[PDB]
Amino acid sequence: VDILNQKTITSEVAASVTSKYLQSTFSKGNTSHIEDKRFIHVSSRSHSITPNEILSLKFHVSGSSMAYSRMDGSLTVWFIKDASFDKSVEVYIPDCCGSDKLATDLSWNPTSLNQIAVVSNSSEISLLLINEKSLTASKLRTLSLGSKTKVNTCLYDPLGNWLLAATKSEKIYLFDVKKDHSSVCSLNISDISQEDNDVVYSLAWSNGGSHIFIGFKSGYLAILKAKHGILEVCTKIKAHTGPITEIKMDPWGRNFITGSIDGNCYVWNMKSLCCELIINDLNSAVTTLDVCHLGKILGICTEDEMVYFYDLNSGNLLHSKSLANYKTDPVLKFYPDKSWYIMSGKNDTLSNHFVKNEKNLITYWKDMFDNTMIEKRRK
Amino acid sequence: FFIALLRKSDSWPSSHVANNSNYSSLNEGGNMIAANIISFNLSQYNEEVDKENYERYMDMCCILLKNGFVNFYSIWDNVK
Amino acid sequence: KEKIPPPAFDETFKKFTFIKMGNKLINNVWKIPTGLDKIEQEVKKPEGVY
Amino acid sequence: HKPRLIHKYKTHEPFESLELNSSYVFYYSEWNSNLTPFASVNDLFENSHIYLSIIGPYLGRIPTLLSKISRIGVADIQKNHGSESLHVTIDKWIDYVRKFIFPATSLLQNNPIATSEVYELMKFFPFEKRYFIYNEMMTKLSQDILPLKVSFNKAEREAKSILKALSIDTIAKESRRFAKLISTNPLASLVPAVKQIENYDKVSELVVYTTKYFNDFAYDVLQFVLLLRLTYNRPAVQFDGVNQAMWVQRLSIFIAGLAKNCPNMDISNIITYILKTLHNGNIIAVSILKELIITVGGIRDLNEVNMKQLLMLNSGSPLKQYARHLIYDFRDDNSVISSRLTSFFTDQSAISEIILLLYTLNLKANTQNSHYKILSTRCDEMNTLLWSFIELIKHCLKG
Repeated sequence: VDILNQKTITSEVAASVTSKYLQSTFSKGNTSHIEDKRFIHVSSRSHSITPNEILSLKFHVSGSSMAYSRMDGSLTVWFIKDASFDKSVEVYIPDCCGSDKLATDLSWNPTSLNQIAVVSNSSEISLLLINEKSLTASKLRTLSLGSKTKVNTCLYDPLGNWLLAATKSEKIYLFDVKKDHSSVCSLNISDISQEDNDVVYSLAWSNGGSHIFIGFKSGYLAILKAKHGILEVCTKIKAHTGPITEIKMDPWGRNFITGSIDGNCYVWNMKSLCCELIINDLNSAVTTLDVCHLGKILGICTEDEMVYFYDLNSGNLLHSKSLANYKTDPVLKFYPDKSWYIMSGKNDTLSNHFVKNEKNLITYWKDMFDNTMIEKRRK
Repeated sequence: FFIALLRKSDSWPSSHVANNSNYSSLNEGGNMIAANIISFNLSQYNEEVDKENYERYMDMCCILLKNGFVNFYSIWDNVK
Repeated sequence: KEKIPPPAFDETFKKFTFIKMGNKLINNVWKIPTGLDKIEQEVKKPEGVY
Repeated sequence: HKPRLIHKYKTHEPFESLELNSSYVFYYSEWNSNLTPFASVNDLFENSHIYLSIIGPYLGRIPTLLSKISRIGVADIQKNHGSESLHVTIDKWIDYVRKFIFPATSLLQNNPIATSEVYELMKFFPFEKRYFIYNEMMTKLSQDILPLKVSFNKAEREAKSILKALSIDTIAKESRRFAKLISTNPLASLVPAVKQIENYDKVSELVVYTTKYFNDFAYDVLQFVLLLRLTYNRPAVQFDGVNQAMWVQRLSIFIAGLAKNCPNMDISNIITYILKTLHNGNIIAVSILKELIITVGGIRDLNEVNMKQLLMLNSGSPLKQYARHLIYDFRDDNSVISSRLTSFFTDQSAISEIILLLYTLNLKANTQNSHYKILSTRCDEMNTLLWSFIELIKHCLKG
């Protein structure tokens, strides 16, 4: 009765549907293990242990490619056109960004259909193409600048219009993308944070692509413009009492979420730039953090090795799984076009992904409605 | 439509229209026959039908208080 | 039939005290005269003591 | 690239929302036609005697409204900095923040972010008028309003339940539980915490470990509570006078443990407590300074040294540095900690005032007559304290 009373999605019938979607995605027929190279190596040593955690996992904005970089060695790039995850590895590159250092961060290109930008830890950003016919990965260029000490992070603009590479001690670089990959500006981190010797932990682009959010070690949060080439500081608020771990954005452009090393996770709205909702998560330090693409599920994963699932409008809990016997740093990641997710860690350092037959939550409620309606058209 | 219909009928207080936006005139009112039906009908909430139509009826009576159709203290004194 | 008068709102703020701190105990510690002239008249001369 | 498609519905709920594809709005759009949004600062001060006095201590149920008024205050002091109308602008914001902003902060449950926005307005105040507001809200708690009194009795009941099950194995996650209760309202929750420090041992090492998750508001209240327990009326010296007390030693290990571990903490009002109280001649001010030199500095005494070790200390050498490594005289290890402490004594301009005070207090002990053997020890104890204070001056003030 309570299904067919409301014919549009209300606040209450949405929170009861999304608690059945997360309940039915943990099942037996709705989970499959990714046939990786480490899933081959672990399954031999377990039938008959060296840890290499993953360092990044990124999705293409079309939602059709997935790349990720293990600790010791290689990049791995999967290609999914529609077949769930059993379609094709295209490439994996054992010496990807050189043969001396590691691959720390990754970013895809939103404009070009097939191009990554892998950043080492030395001083150099190597842009490389992933070939579609053959299984190879050829380079395109290699960027560098003067007074460049050690780059850690790289981010593309969500419009594909800039590139932001940052050190955690010295400086922050902008590279224009449209004309040529040329340095436009450079800002010293001591001008951003005036207090002490801070270490930049996380960064994010806004949904428009004109502001940058920077999270320090002392708990400060700086918001700084990028108009055409100028890079100046707009505000500076003190958010947490600890290092700001991760920063996310709402996909509807309403609010943004920050996490820290105390058990603390706020939801700040983007108009008035004040805190709006507080999640009471007094368990441990939040490690990873992500939202859905409809903007309703929020996945928190702390250092108690337990994952939670909240709402963004309210702050209520939907589901909770405990994964305690593993030795992972487990990574949640939601798909960008459909409402599936890929939770890392099955045995040692692995990746499973949790599927259904319906893509969204909206085409799940629309199928639950039409199955109930047949019964009321039966009586 | 509902407001512009009541302002042309002969049940609108033409000279007793006095407003609730002042501080001395929450007793000077208009149309005490409609104040006798509104406060009688906001007092009945015991059946299972008028527990569901209560939010729509109460929202309509607050548009009639903005405009000056009913006095404020004639509803506040005589409702349960 | 009761003539409602206009209400009177208080636009005045509360005034402070003569104790410049919270307690009378914490305030008493901050009234001791400190300086280099106070030690001067106490230790005055050792040969006068000797 | 295609945009997202939504569709409006008009509902009866006042607050705007957005579901998976549907957004909801209030049906009566002319709800704000009689109201007028007011002008800059002179109209806010008139219209707040009407609206904000109806919900007195209930503004803390809307924490986003308490954060908005506090940013009007910081942005008004800074733009009207000038040099002429600044002592007038601060005084106008003293009486506003104490009539109906600080009572609203006490009815808060878990908001360390709503309390940091209020304190950034109180950083512009003198510390005398900031200590007036703290004491009065522990006096008009009980004699005045009821909803504030139910809130203070809920924080004290919760702080007294954490401190009982406080063990050295549970502080992995009870450090984060305890530090949000302090960060929200410290005046209710810190006072049962320092009252359980001077009662039992082994709880100084647990509370100082929790202090890495405090905010800047709970660092300024903790200095007020420690100044409250030291001037509190109690027998400082024990009955006959052979010993001091049991609380006066447990509280000086706590103070000397905040100046070593926590670096975002100003203790420059404990130091000027020591200056004015040594002029009187005191036994609480001495036993704090004795633990500040032995713990923060690493200076140890030459009372149990061997004859082979004594010649190594005088040879100006790295043989000198190895001899301190054997008698646990860690000076060069913590040079960053000990140089921060010495700067507190220079801003008071009181390094040559401590030396002349510790000297005549050693000679004033040849005038008092209370006991016999303890006055032979107190003459020797004010000799090790003066010797070990000079050794901290020579190590830091070079040039």
